[PDB]
Amino acid sequence: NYAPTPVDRFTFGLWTVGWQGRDPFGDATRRALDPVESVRRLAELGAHGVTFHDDDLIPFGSSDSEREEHVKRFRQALDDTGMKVPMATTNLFTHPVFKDGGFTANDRDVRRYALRKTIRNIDLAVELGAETYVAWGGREGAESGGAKDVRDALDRMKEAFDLLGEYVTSQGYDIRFAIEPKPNQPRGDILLPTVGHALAFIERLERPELYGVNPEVGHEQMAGLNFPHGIAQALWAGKLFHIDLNGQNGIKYDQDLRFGAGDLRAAFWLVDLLESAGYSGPRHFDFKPPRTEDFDGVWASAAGCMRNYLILKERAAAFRADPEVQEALRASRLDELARPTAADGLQALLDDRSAFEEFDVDAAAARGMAFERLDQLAMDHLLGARG
Amino acid sequence: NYAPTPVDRFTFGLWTVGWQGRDPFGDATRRALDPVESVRRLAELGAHGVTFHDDDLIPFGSSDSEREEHVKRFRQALDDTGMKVPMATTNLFTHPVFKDGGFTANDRDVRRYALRKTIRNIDLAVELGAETYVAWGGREGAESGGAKDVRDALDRMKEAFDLLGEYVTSQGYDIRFAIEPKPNQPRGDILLPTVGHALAFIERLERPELYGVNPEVGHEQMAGLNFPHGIAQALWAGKLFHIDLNGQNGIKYDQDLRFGAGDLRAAFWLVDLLESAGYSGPRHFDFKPPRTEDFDGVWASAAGCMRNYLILKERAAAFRADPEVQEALRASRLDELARPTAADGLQALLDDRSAFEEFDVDAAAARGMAFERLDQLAMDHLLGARG
Amino acid sequence: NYAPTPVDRFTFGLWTVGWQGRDPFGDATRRALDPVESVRRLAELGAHGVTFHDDDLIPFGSSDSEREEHVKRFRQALDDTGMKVPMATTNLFTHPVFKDGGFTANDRDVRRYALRKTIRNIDLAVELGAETYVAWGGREGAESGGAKDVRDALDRMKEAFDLLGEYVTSQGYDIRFAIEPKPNQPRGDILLPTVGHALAFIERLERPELYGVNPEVGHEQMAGLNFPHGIAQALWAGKLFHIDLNGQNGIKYDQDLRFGAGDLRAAFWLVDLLESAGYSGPRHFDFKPPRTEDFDGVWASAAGCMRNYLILKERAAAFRADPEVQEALRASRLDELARPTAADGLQALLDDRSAFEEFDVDAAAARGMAFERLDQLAMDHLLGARG
Amino acid sequence: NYAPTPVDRFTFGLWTVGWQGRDPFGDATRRALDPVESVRRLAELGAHGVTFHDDDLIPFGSSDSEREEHVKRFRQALDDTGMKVPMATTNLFTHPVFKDGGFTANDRDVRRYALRKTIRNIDLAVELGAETYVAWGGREGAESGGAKDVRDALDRMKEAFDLLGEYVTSQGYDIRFAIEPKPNQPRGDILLPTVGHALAFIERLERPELYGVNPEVGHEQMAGLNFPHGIAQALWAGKLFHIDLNGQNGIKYDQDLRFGAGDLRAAFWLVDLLESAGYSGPRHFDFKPPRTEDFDGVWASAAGCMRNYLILKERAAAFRADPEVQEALRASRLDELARPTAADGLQALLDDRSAFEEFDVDAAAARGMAFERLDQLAMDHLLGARG
Ligand SMILES: [Mg+2]
Ligand SMILES: [Mg+2]
Ligand SMILES: [Mg+2]
Ligand SMILES: [Mg+2]
Ligand SMILES: [Mn+2]
Ligand SMILES: [Mn+2]
Ligand SMILES: [Mn+2]
Ligand SMILES: [Mn+2]
Ligand SMILES: [Mn+2]
Ligand SMILES: [Mn+2]
Ligand SMILES: [Mn+2]
Ligand SMILES: [Mn+2]
Ligand code: NA
Ligand code: NA
Ligand code: NA
Ligand code: NA
Ligand code: NA
Ligand code: NA
Ligand code: NA
Ligand code: NA
Repeated sequence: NYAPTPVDRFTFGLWTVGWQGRDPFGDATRRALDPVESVRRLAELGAHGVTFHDDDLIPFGSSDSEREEHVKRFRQALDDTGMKVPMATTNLFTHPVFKDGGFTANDRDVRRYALRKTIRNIDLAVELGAETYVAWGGREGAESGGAKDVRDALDRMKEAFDLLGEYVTSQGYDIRFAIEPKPNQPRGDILLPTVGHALAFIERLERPELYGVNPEVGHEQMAGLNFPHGIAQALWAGKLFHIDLNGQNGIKYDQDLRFGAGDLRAAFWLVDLLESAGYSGPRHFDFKPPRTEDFDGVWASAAGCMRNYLILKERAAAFRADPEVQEALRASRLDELARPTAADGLQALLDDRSAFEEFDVDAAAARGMAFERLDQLAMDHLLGARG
Repeated sequence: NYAPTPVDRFTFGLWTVGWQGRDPFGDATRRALDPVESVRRLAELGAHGVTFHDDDLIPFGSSDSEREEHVKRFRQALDDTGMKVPMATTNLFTHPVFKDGGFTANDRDVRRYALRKTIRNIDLAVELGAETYVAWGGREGAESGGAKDVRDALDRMKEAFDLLGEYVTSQGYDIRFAIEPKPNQPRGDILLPTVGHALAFIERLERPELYGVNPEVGHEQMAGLNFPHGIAQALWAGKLFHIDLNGQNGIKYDQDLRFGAGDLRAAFWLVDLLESAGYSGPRHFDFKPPRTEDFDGVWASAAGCMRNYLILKERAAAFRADPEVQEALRASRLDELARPTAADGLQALLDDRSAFEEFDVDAAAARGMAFERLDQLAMDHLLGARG
Repeated sequence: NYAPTPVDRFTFGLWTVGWQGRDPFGDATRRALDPVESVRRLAELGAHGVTFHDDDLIPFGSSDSEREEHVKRFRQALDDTGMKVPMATTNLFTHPVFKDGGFTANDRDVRRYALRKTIRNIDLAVELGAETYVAWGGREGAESGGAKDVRDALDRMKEAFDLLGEYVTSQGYDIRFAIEPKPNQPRGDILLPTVGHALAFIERLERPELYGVNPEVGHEQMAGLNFPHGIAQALWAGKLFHIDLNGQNGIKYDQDLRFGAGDLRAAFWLVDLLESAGYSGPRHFDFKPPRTEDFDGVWASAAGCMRNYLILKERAAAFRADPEVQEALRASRLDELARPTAADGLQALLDDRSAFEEFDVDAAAARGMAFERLDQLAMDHLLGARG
Repeated sequence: NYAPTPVDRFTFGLWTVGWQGRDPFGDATRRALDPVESVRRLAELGAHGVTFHDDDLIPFGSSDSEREEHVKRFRQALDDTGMKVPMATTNLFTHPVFKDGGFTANDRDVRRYALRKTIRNIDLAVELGAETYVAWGGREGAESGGAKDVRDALDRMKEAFDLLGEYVTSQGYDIRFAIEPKPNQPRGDILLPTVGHALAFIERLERPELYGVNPEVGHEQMAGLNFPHGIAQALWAGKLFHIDLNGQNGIKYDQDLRFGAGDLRAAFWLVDLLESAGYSGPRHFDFKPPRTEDFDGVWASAAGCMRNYLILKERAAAFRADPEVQEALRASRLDELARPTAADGLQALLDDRSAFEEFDVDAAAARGMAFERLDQLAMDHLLGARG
């Protein structure tokens, strides 16, 4: 049951199942995986594709002949399996040179190098067929107030993304960018900490149509926010270019639990929203099998990401299709929420005594919203307990 | 020492010093204050002005003769004291009719009434001289996932603010709007939960130049965010039309402590940023004297809001003026952060071997940022401990 | 399906379904309920019993004849329905006299009054058959550091609970006390903020056997803690005398959502633990139907508390009974965790080369824990998706 | 000014200034330090002593001759500088064998090895003069509910600490243990997550007098708790055997900022409490110079830990010594809080009409607490702004 197919567009970062288990307090618990073995194992589970940072595919500092051989082996694995590469990204956070940032490092020489490292990998991404190029600026930010002038850093962050936009336009590439917010970790505070801040920043870029967001479930939950609500705002803005799926238990260090773990009802409402809205992009998992696990547990945890998406898809579809839920949605006036407040226009609203002098505020206030019965129908559908 | 003057543009909501102390668990501990007495007492402390919700000034449901008399008494108090009214707002949260929202209530009749209540008070705000009209949509949101379709709610929230924009344009008013984000409370999740989400939403309004943000210190801290960073993004966007100053101890219910309480170093870095950026708007306090206090404690807590701003202003100015701090800012390359990454342009950056093949990443990585000595100079200046 | 019976020992506070909907920002949305109507409606849903604060049953300041009549009507309702009253408590938080606390108010006269108000209601609790007397010290704490010397407050808090212990011993009552922790709200920080702090405090009382804890799901989650883990420590200590069940979405104001809402997998693991441990006390709901609801939504939300407990009970029992889960528990060495580390004793452990010189740390480190497959079996059982 | 002396008992872990900067996302930014160089540099700053995990001093897997030489060099450095070693601890978290715990690993063989590794280092600690042996069980806990039966884990955790108690009694050692709580990280939830849970657990050990707590500022703040309040409960219980000082910005990953950073007013109230209570133990820093820093920034950050303690000590002493603050403490009835509620005894309290029938609750409720003026005197003293 719930068996994924490439049809389902489930994708995984090489760094997810390949995470060796090093954490702030502990050494690696698993050996490194060859990307070829991750591609073949993920295909065997029913994944559609993988994604990569440059330095997951090509060891940092590789010669041009080494780079060619790493890419060649990876492409043979993709060809052998039918796996795709819909997204790629740059590692601008692991090497010590990026300790104060890539695009917003205080040192100008580092900002220029970060751009050249990104541009080299955009070319590779396009060669592998990627539609989206993610940027998670995990080193952009500060531990102390004097270290980082945030208006100057936003100027540098806009300059960088504008230059990347100029680059892909000049090359005629169709790729687009997706900025991934995170509120903190590894910096004490990270710039563009939420979906909202990233959406607002994009509006000030010179070619705003080339940029969207890549929200991650656990990152918005590290600020205690409602992830389905933030995805709804991204969809409303036409900017949900990609998404990272995982689980998180509230306001903690980024746990990257498998999808469906962490906040299970937020996972249900997220899948309901993605499917209702017809989101067509990859269902990408940015997760880490816990370092307690051996490789059988790695593949079990990856299989669980896809299984939980598919169970939640079934239950959310059954909820929306149930004539009792449709009745309850009408009882709670979800249909009215979708109607214009005043398609009659401002002067008609001003002249309408039923909106002011003749509005019976106490009779309106007496109407219950019936939200609790609606939510218990939703709980019963999620748990398969209708009856 | 630190004695406020109206010059300092310190303002207070009528609902702040007038808060009677009712909380989720407890009855009022203070009697209601007449707005005239709050205006006279605040002037005696050195405040510049007050602000109001409609229903703080005019009891809900007042007749037109009652409304005139309440306004007349209030204007006499303003005239008697020289106090100004730079900002006003609508109460779209206390009356039970607004339990599922004003502008985004599921019931259309409530959304139309919320607009008419707002428009009536915009006219009053303009008559009293206000430059800014705030909107804190504290009832816009949900406790459960099925209750509120957030894309439909954002459509209604845009329709409402567009109609308000049309209204003030049609009347030739110069007032502008400031949206106040909050992440939760009293709804389980509130729409536009952070400065970023509000800035992004404003970009999609039909007349975006008429709207900015009114960020509140404690609200961004209820999501664990860095308030000075969010104010920097609002300033970068040209949208800091007003601000609410108070204190908060992290991720809790909205405490509205006096300014300087809560996160004291974030208060220091906020004042440093406002003064360095030349913010010219009111320094408005949205705070609550704790319900443990009698009226002498109310006025002590209000005086403390202004005193702590002025102490922090002195210390931040001394920090920025100290030639040792200016040296440390250069040692940490804050001057380079303010320089363009690539004013030579994209082709020059691509052709520059010093940005890639000849960049010595290990020598760059070895350079310390000297951020800790800079931050200890900042701590010494805040505490008046230089030496 | 899932239909509660009094057999299930589900109980509700009068203040839960009776909450009129006043919140920090809004007036009441429902009229007050007569306790007699709440008793009859809850019985109709299949509840076992109710609980009360003194001032939920007897309006504050009632004459002795008024008190008798309120109690008489309530007892007739209990007799008419078979409902029980297993728990009662004191309101030491709503009246303004308790603004700095009851037992730990700085004013000694208030501390003495708080004790006399408690003792009067202990007598009533015993007359109504209650086995447990809860104390939630929601006003014990502070908004500022100088206001409350916490060592002196703990001395006063111990003196108070010791005097209550002396009182019930002297009267030959069998009732016991259950202290309810909460980390904050309505005070900026509350004393005894978690289950751990309350358990530790109890150990220093003069008659420690008379006191346990009354943990509440949402309160421990307001500190981001694992509620099932805290209940496990309370059970380990023999101190889980009562429990408050509800839902909460992380680090926020106390939301008191219906049980099963909020963190659904924590609700599953809580029910698994209570049932496995054979907890025999009431399954008490301390929740609030959201103020969006009319009275039909109040009773729907109360019915949902019991329904979600029963669904989770079924799924947790099926998980524990499944021979595949029992196999996975052995694969993850849960059986070894329950065995003594060194029943052979310290000298045997010191002399055992297999514990040190001959322990193969790399072979041990290579063993995976298989926790992810175990957790996905748990997810499949919760969602009714086995297959 | 504020120059530390060994008199001040400031101590540092070898792992603090020696932290090489590896974090969940980034490689080391500094080379490893020889413990001899850390001892000499810390002495040059005015530190009193250092502390160590076994594997900070002796590389894991060292031969007995290697172990002797590492210890010999370290002792020469201590002798050359007058530095002391008041505390030591075991690393039961870095090596992969401890991925599910040391004392509460599900695998029994790992639990026995963890005890033997601890006992070997207790002997070394005693040889170096340590008075306290800390245990931070950072791997004790779980990411999923089925993985760890917490009652069984607490049985194993008690068995382990009982065996350690038996060991030091049998050897006639005077050392005592201090358990360090942390709520999460690196496990999804850690057992004994707060000071309260650790204090409660200690009460159930067979020799409770041998164990106290080692609270860390940032760990309690990762649960949003008030660290000075938790230290007050530990002092009240007679269990503050050691303390870890650092800074933290709220509910995040463990940041280990230098002391005084993070929540500055909580640092003030902590120092006020330690000094007022006469705490006589080490003022130990468990902190990390940010990985942005080179070694000059490491020593600047360590110097700042001690400087901020000494500035806060001066300001807290001035606050307590100020006759205006003493007056305000009396105005807020802190003197009454320290008096018994009912030294006249229970029967006298029951018979006292001034505690019930004749208590004027409205006159009591009208009395303000004057806490805001007291707190602004505290703010003025912290900032050196009196006047
Ligand atoms: Mg629609
Ligand atoms: Mg500049
Ligand atoms: Mg057992
Ligand atoms: Mg004393
Ligand atoms: Mn993540
Ligand atoms: Mn991601
Ligand atoms: Mn607020
Ligand atoms: Mn505000
Ligand atoms: Mn509660
Ligand atoms: Mn409760
Ligand atoms: Mn730490
Ligand atoms: Mn520590
Ligand atoms: Na700039
Ligand atoms: Na979209
Ligand atoms: Na719509
Ligand atoms: Na601006
Ligand atoms: Na005392
Ligand atoms: Na128990
Ligand atoms: Na056991
Ligand atoms: Na102590």
